Amino acid sequence: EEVETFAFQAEIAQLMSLIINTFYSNKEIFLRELISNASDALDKIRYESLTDPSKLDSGKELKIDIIPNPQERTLTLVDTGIGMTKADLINNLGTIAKSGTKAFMEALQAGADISMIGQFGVGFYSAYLVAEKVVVITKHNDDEQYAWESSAGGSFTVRADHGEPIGRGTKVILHLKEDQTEYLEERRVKEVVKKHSQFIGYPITLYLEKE
Ligand SMILES: Nc1nc2sc(CNC3CCN(C[C@@](O)(Cn4cncn4)c4ccc(F)cc4F)CC3)cc2n(-c2ccc3c(c2)N(c2ccccc2)CCO3)c1=O
Ligand SMILES: [Cl-]
Ligand SMILES: [Cl-]
Repeated sequence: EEVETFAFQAEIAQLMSLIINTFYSNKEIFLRELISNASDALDKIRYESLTDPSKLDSGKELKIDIIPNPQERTLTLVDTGIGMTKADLINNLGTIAKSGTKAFMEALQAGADISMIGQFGVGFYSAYLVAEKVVVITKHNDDEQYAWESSAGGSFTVRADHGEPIGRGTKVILHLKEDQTEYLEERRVKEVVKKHSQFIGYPITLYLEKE
């Protein structure tokens, strides 16, 4: 329905710019970071479901799917985790992300590298190592389905999403940069998952292209 546009916190915009502009070849770390976030979301619904089993009425299966689409030049990471509320998307996550962004930037000035971003809690933004645009479809039990989108440049949008219901969880859609299409290829995604995400406690299914 109505699209609302918001500015990132200045610190978050600055982090995104650093991610986009810094020469840094080891871009594959984005996948570990997004998988980690998906795992954390799954952990949360699992834990909440032990005191309120009805929280799984929106979907019992706790899983991560990684879906390449070469025709659309997208890599999608779908989880059936807890999902994000409207307040999470617009304000609350970025509020928390300020402190870790500051710590990370400081660590970079003192000699850390970009692969340490997850040690600071702000690994989502590493998506911009490979994506020109990120679309996030999300649904929490206590809210409606939303679509968040950002092509960086200091702004993001949020709108009620009337597309296909996802039930519960989050779908991170990476619109890949032209030179980052290796991350649509079978061997490559498998190699990266095996290297950095081997012990995640939820089934990770790596889909193949149909063509
Ligand atoms: N696949 C996912 N499923 C989920 S479902 C959910 C709610 N569930 C909560 C999530 C955070 N959990 C951890 C934590 O509270 C830890 N913490 C507390 N104090 C300091 N750190 C936290 C909060 C803010 C934050 F930036 C990182 C964090 F790790 C608590 C449960 C968040 C979430 N995320 C996620 C994780 C991360 C993020 C963002 C999103 N951000 C984002 C925002 C808008 C649009 C796109 C992405 C930006 C910052 O990063 C997923 O990708
Ligand atoms: Cl923000
Ligand atoms: Cl819930």
